Amino acid sequence: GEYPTVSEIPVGEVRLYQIADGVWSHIATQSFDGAVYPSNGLIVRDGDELLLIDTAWGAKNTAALLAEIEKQIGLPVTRAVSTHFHDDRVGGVDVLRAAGVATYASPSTRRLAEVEGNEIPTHSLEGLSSSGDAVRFGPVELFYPGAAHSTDNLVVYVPSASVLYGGCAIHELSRTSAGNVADADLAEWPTSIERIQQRYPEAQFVIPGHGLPGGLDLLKHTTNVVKAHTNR
Ligand SMILES: [Cl-]
Ligand SMILES: [Cl-]
Ligand SMILES: [Zn+2]
Ligand SMILES: [Zn+2]
Repeated sequence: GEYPTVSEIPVGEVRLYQIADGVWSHIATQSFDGAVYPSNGLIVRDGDELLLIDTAWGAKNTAALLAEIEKQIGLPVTRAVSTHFHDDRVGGVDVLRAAGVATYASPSTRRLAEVEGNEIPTHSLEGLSSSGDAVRFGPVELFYPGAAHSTDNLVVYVPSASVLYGGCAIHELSRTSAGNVADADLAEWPTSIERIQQRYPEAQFVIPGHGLPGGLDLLKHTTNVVKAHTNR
């Protein structure tokens, strides 16, 4: 199927895209600094339940995400993981919590969300504090590749489907800039990408934080973009 773009997704709405069996992305149109763009998260079937990766940025959008999941899939979301502390990825956690979803993040993410004044996932994910750390979490592996887009950023791999979701640590091909780098670690980002390459060389589908999916070429693209920004 054609991957949904901002022209299929009005502001405040959410669409799902089935990447593979029991794996979807969720896509929401967001507004920022004069522009609009499509933000991805992930949904992974976990027996007869669903694991959500990342909110849809804010209470209203995350409610709309839960509705679209019920419409298109119809299984209960029982757990959610936020991949870093920024408002776009934890904004909407209170809605998930109120709807009975167990919300998770690393202690690193929880700490930085609190400092920032953002919503804070309730449960803490142990075993991810050091670069290269990985932990199993139901139908996914969570991986802390090192600092990149942020110091806490996690990536998520679905072994059954060979899908890698990079959140904002991986850029789509149409991105030329490094994105919001206020909290990034530019010096460590290319090393962190190399850890991802080394761990998941078998990945077939790579989902960037924003925009169009691709393959492992997205990792090299991301390092190219990051180098360009470093050498500005
Ligand atoms: Cl730990
Ligand atoms: Cl588990
Ligand atoms: Zn961010
Ligand atoms: Zn490129």
